[PDB]
Amino acid sequence: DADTEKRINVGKTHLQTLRNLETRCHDSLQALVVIDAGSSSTRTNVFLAKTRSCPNKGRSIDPDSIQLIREGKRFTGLRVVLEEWLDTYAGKDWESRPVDARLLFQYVPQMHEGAKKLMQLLEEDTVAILDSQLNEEQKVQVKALGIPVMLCSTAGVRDFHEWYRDALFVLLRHLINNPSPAHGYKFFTNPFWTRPITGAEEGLFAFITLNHLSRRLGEDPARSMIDEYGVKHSRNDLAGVVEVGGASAQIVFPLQEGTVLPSSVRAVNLQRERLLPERYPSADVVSVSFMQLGMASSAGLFLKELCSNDEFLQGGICSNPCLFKGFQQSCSAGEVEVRPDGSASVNEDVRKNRLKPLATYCSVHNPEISFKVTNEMQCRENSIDPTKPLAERMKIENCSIIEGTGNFDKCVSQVESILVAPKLPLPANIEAASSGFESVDQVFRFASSTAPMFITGREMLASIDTLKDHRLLRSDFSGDVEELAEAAREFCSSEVIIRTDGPVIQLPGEQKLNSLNFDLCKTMALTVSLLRHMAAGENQPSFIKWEKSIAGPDGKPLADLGWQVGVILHHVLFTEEWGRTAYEAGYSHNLE
Amino acid sequence: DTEKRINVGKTHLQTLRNLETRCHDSLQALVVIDAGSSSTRTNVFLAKTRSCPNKGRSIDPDSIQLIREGKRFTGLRVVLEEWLDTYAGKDWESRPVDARLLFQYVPQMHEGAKKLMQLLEEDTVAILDSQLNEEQKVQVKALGIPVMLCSTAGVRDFHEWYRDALFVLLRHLINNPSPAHGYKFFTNPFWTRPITGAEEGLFAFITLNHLSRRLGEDPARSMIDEYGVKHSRNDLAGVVEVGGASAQIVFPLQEGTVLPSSVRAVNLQRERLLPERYPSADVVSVSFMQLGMASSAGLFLKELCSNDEFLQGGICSNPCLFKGFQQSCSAGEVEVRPDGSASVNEDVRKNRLKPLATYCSVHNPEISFKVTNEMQCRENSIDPTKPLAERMKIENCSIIEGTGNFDKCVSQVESILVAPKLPLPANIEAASSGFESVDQVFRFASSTAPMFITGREMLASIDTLKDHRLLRSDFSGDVEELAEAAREFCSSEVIIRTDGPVIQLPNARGEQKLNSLNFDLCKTMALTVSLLRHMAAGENQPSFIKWEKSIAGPDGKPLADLGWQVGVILHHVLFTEEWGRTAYEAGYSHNLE
Ligand SMILES: Nc1ncnc2c1ncn2[C@@H]1O[C@H](COP(=O)(O)OP(=O)(O)NP(=O)(O)O)[C@@H](O)[C@H]1O
Ligand SMILES: [Mg+2]
Ligand SMILES: [Mg+2]
Repeated sequence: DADTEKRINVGKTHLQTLRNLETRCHDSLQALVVIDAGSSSTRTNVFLAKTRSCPNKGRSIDPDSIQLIREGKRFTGLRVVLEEWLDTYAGKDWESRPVDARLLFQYVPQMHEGAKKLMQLLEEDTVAILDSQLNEEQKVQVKALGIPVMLCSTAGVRDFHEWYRDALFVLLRHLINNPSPAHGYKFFTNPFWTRPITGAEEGLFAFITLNHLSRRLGEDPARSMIDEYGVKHSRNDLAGVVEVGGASAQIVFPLQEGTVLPSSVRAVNLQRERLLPERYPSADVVSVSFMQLGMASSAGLFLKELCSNDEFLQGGICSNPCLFKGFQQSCSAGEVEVRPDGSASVNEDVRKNRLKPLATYCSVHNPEISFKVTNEMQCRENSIDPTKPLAERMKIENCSIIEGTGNFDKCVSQVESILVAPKLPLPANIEAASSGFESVDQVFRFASSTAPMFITGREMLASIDTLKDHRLLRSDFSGDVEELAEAAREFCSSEVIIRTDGPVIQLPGEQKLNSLNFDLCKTMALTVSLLRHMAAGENQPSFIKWEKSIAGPDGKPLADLGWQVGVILHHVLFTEEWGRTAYEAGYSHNLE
Repeated sequence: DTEKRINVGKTHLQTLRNLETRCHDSLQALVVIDAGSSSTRTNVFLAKTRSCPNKGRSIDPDSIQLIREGKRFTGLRVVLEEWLDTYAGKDWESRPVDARLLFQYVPQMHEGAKKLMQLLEEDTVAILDSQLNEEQKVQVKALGIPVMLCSTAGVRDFHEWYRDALFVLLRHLINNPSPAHGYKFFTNPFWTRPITGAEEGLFAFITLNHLSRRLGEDPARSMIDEYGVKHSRNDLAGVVEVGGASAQIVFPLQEGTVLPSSVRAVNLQRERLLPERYPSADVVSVSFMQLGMASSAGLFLKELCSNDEFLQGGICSNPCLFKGFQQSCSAGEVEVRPDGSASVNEDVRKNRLKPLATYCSVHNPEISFKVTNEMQCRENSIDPTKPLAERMKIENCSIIEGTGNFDKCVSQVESILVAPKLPLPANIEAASSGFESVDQVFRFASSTAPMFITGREMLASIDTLKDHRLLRSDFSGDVEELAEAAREFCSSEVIIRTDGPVIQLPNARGEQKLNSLNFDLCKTMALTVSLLRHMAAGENQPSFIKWEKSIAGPDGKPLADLGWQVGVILHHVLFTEEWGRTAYEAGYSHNLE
């Protein structure tokens, strides 16, 4: 009788288990792809998120479950793809000749083949990442749901003349929407996901990534709070970001208490401008991006302006204060390779020349110069003559060899007058000027916040880490200007000794000289000048932090800092709109 | 010095910037008109509305509080019966009446309903004027007053089209109030409508769980499991409500309690009673006609005094009436006079067997075409062929004498009201949910959910025994503890003293004055025993049985009274988008020319 009544409950549980399955929510794994089509390269970023489907509630993504599985190989940039197409279909050296844009329309199928070659590489790489990281059970869930692809171009093609860029984006979307059926991964896109993103957007998404990963941004009671007047506020202060890329630099910070700004200065409300949903806590954010401020673009422009000044150029010898004592290189903006024998190899290839994007923009044949006098004077003040041919524009006139003086104070003074606070704004910065900021100094002058700042960038971090490693800066570094300027002054004024082990930076410790650290003093001066303006502003940040990636709750980092996670959250957090485009329409939309 | 001076102006802008960005709270009045069996009364409520930028206006469910239940005016049944008395001729209950011919008397029905609506409107305004201050009056008048008039057991069994036609007229009368008072009353066919017995019970369940803080969508009252399903932190409690003409038995089904195919349970979310954001529950809701205080009192006297075991030589021996108590043999209203005598009102309107005898007529299509309903009437001693007066008359009976036997009273309440052979008349709704009678409820469906008893006399049955120290101060709801206490109380003698009739308890326990409310309380005491007997017989037994009048709020003061009133408000207000469209977007402005 005991085992008879026991069997009855087993069958009762059997129905209850089945009844629970049909009423509860079911979690499935989904892959998300963000293709960073930057200045330096075009690379894939494979993410994984947990989807939850509930009866009568549809399917949604858990924002906290969003984690990067791998950032793919660095393939050819969109600028190179478009420039190669113009080299073969508009003739070689089109930069110095007047080109009829109307005639290029007959070469659209040929642009499709150029883009196809790059897209096939990115597709092959994405599949290789998914196949290596996902198990058979995970692969089935990933393949069934479809893979939303978001290809966003940044500073690389931001300044690109005529139609070309926008026409390429129409072709890029068709290539994503038509993937290889062999792999099984259902990649799909739309003009809302795959599109060129603005400098403000690039900065705003980078802000969303930082606050999401650091658990400062959220709509739950753990990260937010509803006051007695029904307004949602975040429990922790929202942090701002400074991202220094290859071609552009972004300065992003939220305004505390809604500080009164001038009419010319334009701040962006995250809810009002549809960046974050209404359920999220509101914030008015200042987001500005500066062209010719990124690692490579600033490096080329600085050499052009410094070696054009009579104070630094004497008898074909340009004295650079941002380069170490004893360092010698050719007078060009071309990529510098520090060879094992101490010598500096300067590649004079047009594609590899750091001035190239600026000299291509600064052309009398580009409608932004021929019709707009303001843009012509912006080029001419930075020594680029738009009338002159491409080679003559990139060439540092009456200069043969660049010698390193190692004076840090003189380097700060020059980074300030050229890059940070110039007379006229740096070329291709109409977006920044329309926000009310002609230059970096104007940012903290007109808009200031008591919100903590996060400095992001390979060289930005390297500048601080190098000084920390040699015991020039404390392990705990709040972001003191004088403390940094004293440490860098002692480091930049150190002799280069060519020894057996190669070129060594001799300090009263020692570090080897390479292609990444040879000009780090320009970035050290940039950090000093940047922190000087932050300390000059009416409102000062609570703390300044230098970070590569944010550590997750388990200890391991969830994702890397940048606009990647921000662009995902910009789409996924709008529950109804995401469900209609990613799940209702889906990959099935592409079917014939 | 000037730093503090510029800060005043900076604060001046911040204060103004906060006002536009923040939410603003305004007071709104809500009206629920209980158009029950016994009477038609207004219930004035007050709620806090919150308007937020881009979020519209919503009501805080927890802010809903009863300010006053108004005067008890004429029931909808009386209004319609008076109209038939004058427009279909007197004694229409015993004659065949052509319903088609009554359509020419619709404007005349409007005047009859207007008279009642003007009284209810005047009373509602009198409550609002006495409780609200000038600042409160402005907010209340500006937002408009949603009115929800719902009919129950009174017109639930009403024959032909008349009831539904009255409701079309009632809504027009609400939508057109006196502009002099300033209160903007408005209604719609979704708010003002006859509510079903299951709905009446379901709303009473929603009221109980809301006030006792068992039902909520917030983390304080609810919890989300690892599979995204919202469960309530505390067990949802069931309710037993005993009105004038009907009794409701409501309880939620705990766990995977498998029910038969014939038995119909209602899921609150699926049947659009509560929003999806609220925790789900499968609820058994059943209402029984002829079980309410007034209707059950009449039916019991008819069935008991028709049985040869209780009727001898014109003297009906009632076990539910005290020893020495004497009254005339009729279901009419009993008034206990100061000289110990029982005055029985022989007026047709005041007779408690009238609604049952009016339904049990061969001229009513529910009897003439449906043989099943005729046999339901005949088994309860009502002959549908006989005239109205002959139906209400207890044949071959002159005087009702009180025997005071509690065990015999329980046995009779059981066979007549609780578990009869055929279902009690006008109970098609109950039978369609799978319950022909009260005994069948706990036999087919049982729950481990705590039960709450509601009804003036149901509470009085417990309180009287508690007062005489027959029942403990702390009473969990033990069946045999109650039966022992009531048996000693019901066996009590009635002594006609200089002060009046007194209930003399045996073994010199105590004494209390006999009145028109407690003379037949032993029938209700037996009803409570029989009801608890079936609850204890069921597969699943409630955790505790509680007897409550009203639920005490967080401040200690009670927010509102128990019943279907708060439940019907929450049924509409909790659907944020739908409520905002009907109450605020359309509003009283919809009524404008
Ligand atoms: N003023 C009163 N307040 C409360 N109960 C009363 C009052 N007057 C009479 N009663 C008693 O309570 C019963 C009516 O209760 P009530 O709550 O008004 O239900 P109802 O609306 O008339 N019936 P129903 O149509 O089924 O909803 C009467 O039969 C009396 O026993
Ligand atoms: Mg970038
Ligand atoms: Mg009622």
